Amino acid sequence: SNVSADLIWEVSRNYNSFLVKQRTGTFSRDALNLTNQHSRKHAGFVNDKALGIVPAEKGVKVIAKKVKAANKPASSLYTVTYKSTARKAYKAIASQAAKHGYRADLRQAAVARASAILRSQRPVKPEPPKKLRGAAARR
Amino acid sequence: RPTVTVFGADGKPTGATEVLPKVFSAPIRPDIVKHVHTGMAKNKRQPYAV
Amino acid sequence: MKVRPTVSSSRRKARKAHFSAPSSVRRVIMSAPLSKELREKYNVRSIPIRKGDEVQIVRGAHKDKEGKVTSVYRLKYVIHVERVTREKATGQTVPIGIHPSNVVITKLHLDKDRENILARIKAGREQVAKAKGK
Amino acid sequence: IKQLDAVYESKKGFFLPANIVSQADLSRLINSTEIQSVLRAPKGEARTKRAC
Amino acid sequence: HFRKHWQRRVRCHFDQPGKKVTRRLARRAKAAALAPRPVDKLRPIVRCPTVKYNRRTRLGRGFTLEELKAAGIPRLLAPTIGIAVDHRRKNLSEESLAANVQRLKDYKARLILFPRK
Amino acid sequence: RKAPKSDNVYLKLLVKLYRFLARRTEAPFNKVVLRRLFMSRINRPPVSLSRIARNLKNGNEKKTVVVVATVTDDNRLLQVPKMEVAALRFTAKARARIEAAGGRTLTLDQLALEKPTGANTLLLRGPKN
RNA sequence: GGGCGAGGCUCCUUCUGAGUUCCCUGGAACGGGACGCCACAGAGGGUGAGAGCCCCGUAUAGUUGGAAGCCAAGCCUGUGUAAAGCUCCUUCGACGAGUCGAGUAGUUUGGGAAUGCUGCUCAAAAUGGGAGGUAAAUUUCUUCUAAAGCUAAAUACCGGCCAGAGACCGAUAGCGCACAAGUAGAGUGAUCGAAAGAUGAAAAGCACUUUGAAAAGAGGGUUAAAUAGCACGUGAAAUUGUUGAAAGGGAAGCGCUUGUGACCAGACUUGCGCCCGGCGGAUCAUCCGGUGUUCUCACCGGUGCACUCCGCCGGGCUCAGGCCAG
RNA sequence: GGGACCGAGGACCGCGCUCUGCAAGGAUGCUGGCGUAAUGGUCACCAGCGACCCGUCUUGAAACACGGACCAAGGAGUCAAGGUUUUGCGCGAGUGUUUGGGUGUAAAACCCGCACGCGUAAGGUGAGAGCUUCGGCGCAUCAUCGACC
RNA sequence: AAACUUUCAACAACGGAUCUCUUGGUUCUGGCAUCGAUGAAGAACGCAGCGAAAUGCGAUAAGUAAUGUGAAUUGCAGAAUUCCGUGAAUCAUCGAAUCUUUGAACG
Repeated sequence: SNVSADLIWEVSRNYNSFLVKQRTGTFSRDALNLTNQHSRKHAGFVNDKALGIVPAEKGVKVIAKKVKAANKPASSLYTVTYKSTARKAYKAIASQAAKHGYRADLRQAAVARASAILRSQRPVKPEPPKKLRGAAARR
Repeated sequence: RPTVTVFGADGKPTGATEVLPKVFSAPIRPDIVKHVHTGMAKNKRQPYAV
Repeated sequence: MKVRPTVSSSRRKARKAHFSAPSSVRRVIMSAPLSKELREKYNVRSIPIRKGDEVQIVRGAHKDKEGKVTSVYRLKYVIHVERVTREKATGQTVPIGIHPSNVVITKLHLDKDRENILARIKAGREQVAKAKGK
Repeated sequence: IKQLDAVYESKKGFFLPANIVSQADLSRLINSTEIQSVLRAPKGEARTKRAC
Repeated sequence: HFRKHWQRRVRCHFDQPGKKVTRRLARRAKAAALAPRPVDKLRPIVRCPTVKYNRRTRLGRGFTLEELKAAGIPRLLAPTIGIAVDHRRKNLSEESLAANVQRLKDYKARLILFPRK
Repeated sequence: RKAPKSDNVYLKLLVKLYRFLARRTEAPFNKVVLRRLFMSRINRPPVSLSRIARNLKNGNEKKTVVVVATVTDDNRLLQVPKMEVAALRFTAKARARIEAAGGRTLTLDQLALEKPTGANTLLLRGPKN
């Protein structure tokens, strides 16, 4: 045919609605981007097979692209919410990415994203009190 | 020839069957689109002069 | 979106017309809404304000306060409501300029002309409601 | 849809263009059996150790 | 080639769509006035003059007197029923005579006349 | 040249494919094809059906003529023979006449599929002058 | 052939949708959040800050009255041996003069067959005159009627009555003029010709007291703000005053590198993993059904019954953690 | 034997050796003080060393000469027509809709009739890129002998 | 040491840059055709309760008549309007008038 992931990357490597560009790096807001980095490896909306992990109320919601439904966005994403154990989410996410050959190159990134989201959901420590120095301290 | 489904007023499929009209298979050329769009967006302007 | 070529979307011309409008156009501009009771009594939404009207101030620093209109000062697009005043340095009270879009009419000064205005507005509204309904 | 097909047939002096490539999936094009079968053995790895 | 003052004699066509709209509105003004009637007059078929263009025909100014007579359309009535008349042109050939009388017969066959008042 | 002057995404895809082929094959065919893809339009003159027909008039029938150019139709030919032509772009009349003669239109990615080393391929260039 | 003529078209006018519902900030919601509504109307503007629904308007169909032009269904009449078109023919058929043209001078044109025009001199014709075609054998042929006149449309437009717009300019810009600008002013005169916008939502433009001759100052007061006082939005630099710190034997300023004094941005505040006990809970493994899926991986619900999971606490240990060094 | 400066890289791969390991393809181990203005940085001044006032113009170069009281704002290779080189794009012996006409949600976008502009209506010898069934085929183009107008 | 010259900072001055705004300009497009002896364009002098300019008007003079709208003007002062009315208004429209001296200017 005329269209492919390669064609889409050709069209969209220089500009996206998801593309945010600053001096220290180029990022992507795409939900199917496991590292929020602009690259063909991580361009989820570009690649035919892609993964995306988003926070849930308690756990992680993992979306994956269905290759037989690219023409149907409302039914194009296999969504599973993993709200059990941290170790069990990692097991399931790493299987969804590496057992049957759907993005084993993104296995590590997916597991890391799940871990980061769970750590974010973990309760947060109070701040240490601020200590003044020198002129401000004596003031 | 591929097929597209027709949707009713309620959002559910009606069962109708339609074939892609052979134009959705045309090449996608962002450079040509850029050139044509640049010209065709200048084609609306009103003159100004001191 | 505008369709008729006679009307213009020019900010410059619109502001010029608003700020150089004569007194009758200023009256039409300083039209004010009616209360709900008057709304279901007359089938009229808004009417130009006049000197004998009783209004309720519902916007501005004066929260929800009522009073009779004292003067419609068409020159600077303000009306004066009775007992809504501020004291100067000397202690003399001066009325506060309030806007008809900020006031709402509670009791309406009635005469033949305003009865005719209400009848015309009601007739148009009911004709269009009947046309839309059937 | 009907009239889209009709109007693109009715355009005069214009036909639907033919692309310069037939398969746009370079992954299939390269990792196809023909290319890999006629292909030469790799001369190195992506990240190569530095000797001296 | 700017030895003269083209700057004071230069013209731009920024009103091309405006004049197109104006001309279209003029054609509708004619058809509002001459509502059941065509907005033009029937013009004859004439062969182009020179050797370069004599292989083609175009529309001429008006029909000749004797070709109107052969078609059976009276002279004083033709401009009234919407046929252009050219008293300067001579047929000089049975070919042109026959082509134009056939055209007038087709006009006759496709015309509708209303009975005066 | 490292990057093509063209903005065509499909020519860029062909450049990537034939770059991989030139790097991973011993084929001077692939190397020359990549070079001719990098060169510009004025250096890729059209090749005519007449030129191809007289380049197959000898014992080179039943072959794949590869031209990295646009193939043009020649009205001076009353008859077109059967022929396996691959090129960047064809004219409508060139496609029609080749397909009526009984040949098949081929693209460069297809030629990479069937003939990734340039076997039984007649590589042709158009008139520069 | 005439005269009335309902009615119609054009243009002005009358009238026609929906939140000021609840909470927060605010001097003031037109801002944020919640819940609704209208939409052939989410153009624009005003209103104490970004308003489709507060107001004017905006979209479409109608509707109220008026103005002048044109068309006009019909209805009254018509008249006179009145006018008109065509046809045929043993009858006729008048067409522009000091104008053409010739010579000459000037001017003009791509145009000495003078391209046109004007002036001077001479000054026409009637199967005539003008312009072309042409070696074709003689000036054959072709095509038109000048010296009298009228005429809408397609065409131009820095001016007139308006109207709508812009990838224009934004107060040293844009017209010279956003202002009592062709003004003040200059020149005998013809003419030349500037500079100059912004308090505040609302003047609410500071009552009263006191010092001062007064101008003003200080209290006090208005305001969200006087760090907005009609020398008024914001308020740079050049230049200046006061205070703070410092340097300075006939230049200062600048580069590299310390030192003193003053003043500061970081980094760290512990993270991870094992051994114990106390717990407290909910998603230990396996199996059963449904669903989803990459067809072998998951998800629920049951099962699990707490030497298995998951979080906390009271302890112990490992590793990794900032700066300067031996 | 004594001293100085440096520690680039970041799983394994290799060359080796004195091979239970190693000084062999780049620094580790142990320990102390402090954990804050302590290191570090910015300003001002002192100190040692260094150091012509910028631009223009002329000349082989200098010197002369010219401009420079300071600050804010403004300020100088633009637009059009006609040629021409290269690059990108579409169609390609053809190409160019926008004179004009037909639609239009109306200066947009979409469509098009007849013209018109520009262009178009045979080899041998030897090389030669690239193919080969390894017997040879032979693009473009070149040198010579050619063939025709 | 102070003073003076110079450097840096804080605040206060001078000046009006920057930002923001704009009843203005500039350019294009569209409908229409209308000055004057029935006295034009222009110039002058008058007219408001309190006005110099701008604006309006002409001894009927910041204006009269008529039509429409429908309750004002506004800086102050004084009158209104009965509001169940031939009727406020620096209102709008506009078909009737008034219209000083000149200026083509005409005893």
